[PDB]
Amino acid sequence: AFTCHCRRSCYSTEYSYGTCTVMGINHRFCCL
Ligand SMILES: [Cl-]
Ligand SMILES: [Cl-]
Repeated sequence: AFTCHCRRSCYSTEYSYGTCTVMGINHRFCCL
């Protein structure tokens, strides 16, 4: 499986896969 998190900045081990809107705020959708 793959796991993704909405983050303001992806970790170095994660791939930035599009935008996630959190509480109205633009975040990255960070997957690994
Ligand atoms: Cl897995
Ligand atoms: Cl799986």
